[PDB]
Amino acid sequence: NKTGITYPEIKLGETGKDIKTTITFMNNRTDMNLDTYPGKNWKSYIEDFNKMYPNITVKVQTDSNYADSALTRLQANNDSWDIMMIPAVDKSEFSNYFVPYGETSEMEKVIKLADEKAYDGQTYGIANNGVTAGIVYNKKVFEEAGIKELPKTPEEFQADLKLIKEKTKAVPLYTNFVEDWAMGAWDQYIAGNATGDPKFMNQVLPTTKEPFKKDASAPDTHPYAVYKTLYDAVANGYTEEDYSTTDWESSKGKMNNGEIATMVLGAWAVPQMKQAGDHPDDIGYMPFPITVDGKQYATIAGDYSYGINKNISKEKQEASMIFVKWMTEDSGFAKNEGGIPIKADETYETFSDVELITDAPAKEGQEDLLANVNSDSELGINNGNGKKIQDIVVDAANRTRTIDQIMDEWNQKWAKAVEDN
Ligand SMILES: OC[C@H]1O[C@@H](O[C@H]2[C@H](O)[C@H](O)[C@H](O[C@H]3[C@H](O)[C@H](O)[C@H](O)O[C@@H]3CO)O[C@@H]2CO)[C@@H](O)[C@@H](O)[C@@H]1O
Ligand SMILES: [Zn+2]
Ligand SMILES: [Zn+2]
Ligand SMILES: [Zn+2]
Ligand SMILES: [Zn+2]
Ligand SMILES: [Zn+2]
Ligand SMILES: [Zn+2]
Ligand SMILES: [Zn+2]
Ligand SMILES: [Zn+2]
Ligand SMILES: [Zn+2]
Repeated sequence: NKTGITYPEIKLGETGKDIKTTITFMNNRTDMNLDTYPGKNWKSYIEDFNKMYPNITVKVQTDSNYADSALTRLQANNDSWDIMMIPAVDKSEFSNYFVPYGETSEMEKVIKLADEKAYDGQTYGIANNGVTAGIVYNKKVFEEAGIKELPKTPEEFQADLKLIKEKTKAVPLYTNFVEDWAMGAWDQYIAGNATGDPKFMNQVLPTTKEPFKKDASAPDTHPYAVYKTLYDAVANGYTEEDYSTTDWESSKGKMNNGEIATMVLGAWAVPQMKQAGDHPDDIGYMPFPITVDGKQYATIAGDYSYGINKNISKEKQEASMIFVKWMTEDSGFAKNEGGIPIKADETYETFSDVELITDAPAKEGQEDLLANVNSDSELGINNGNGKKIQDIVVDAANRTRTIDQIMDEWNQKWAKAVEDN
């Protein structure tokens, strides 16, 4: 764990000014690890970081398959890395792997989302950026299609997709099927966004046996409504022609240039689309098309969080925590990359009527319930089991199963796991 120098105590520019080492920072931003990156690349951020700390050297390592490779590395339990973006590992294991930045109580004072990546009152991960759950869209394609107001319900959304399919040349909704994480992203919409309830994720979901079934009183809400949105898009012919060959890098330029109308991704994705071509002002961001009793909701959550390897020397832990502190407070990464800065001190107009909510903690003694039901059901809700979402695309496309049948398969597995825990 930490060496007696806590994240709130770091005097930026003062502390650790005497250290001379190299630290290794693993992250998912392969694009930023190139000199071609359209915006501010890693070299630049570290160029600026060294203006203030010339003798802390930072080796940036990036992997396209980040979730699996970071987890494998994490499980190897060595000192081959100093910082990584934290992969899909249960919070109860953070103590095994990561250095605590400090008591959550105190991190709250200095950072947003202090209890997102935390256990037993200590905060082990700091979000690199706060991201809102919405949809990236091409405004020009929408006009071309004669869409006037943005869709707020699943039926409105499919009607708009159909307009795009019939009156434009753009793929209405591009799944990015081959990217496991892009499919896993649909789970970022099923709790706050689909229910308006900040307690859904950590309380209602893991105490509900069959949460994926159609909500009978409000059938256009709740997780079913999200997953059906994907199913219907694929099955009605509103997605790419060949899901098996989607290409994520290509799709940026394609949406910039009007060849794609929508992609269901978090707000981090907007500037990446904007810089992919000459048509940045054509990219917008809209709320996900669910309305709950007259209001729309969008969950704010962390993008990848920084984690510090607990196996490294006291000296390397410190320089790591300093580079985090700097990235957080002085780099300006989070804006530049299209989200909410995490240092604790007005977004798209399309969201001005959206209630922004964040998941609340479980009740006392139930903090580990979701992770345990998730593990036993093997559904991996909001982990990066993109696999079950890939399953939706495949079966909607080959028409072998209805969404009701898919959701019932998940419920049976979830319901066993709920009773078991
Ligand atoms: O579900 C985990 C985590 O996902 C975050 O979003 C990530 C993606 O999961 C993915 O790693 C994505 O990587 C891109 C990168 O943005 C760039 O496009 C590069 O060219 O290609 C890689 C993929 O190879 O980056 C985003 C943003 O970090 C985000 O949704 C979190 O809230 C979530 O917990
Ligand atoms: Zn994999
Ligand atoms: Zn895959
Ligand atoms: Zn109901
Ligand atoms: Zn009401
Ligand atoms: Zn168990
Ligand atoms: Zn199947
Ligand atoms: Zn199955
Ligand atoms: Zn029971
Ligand atoms: Zn029980």
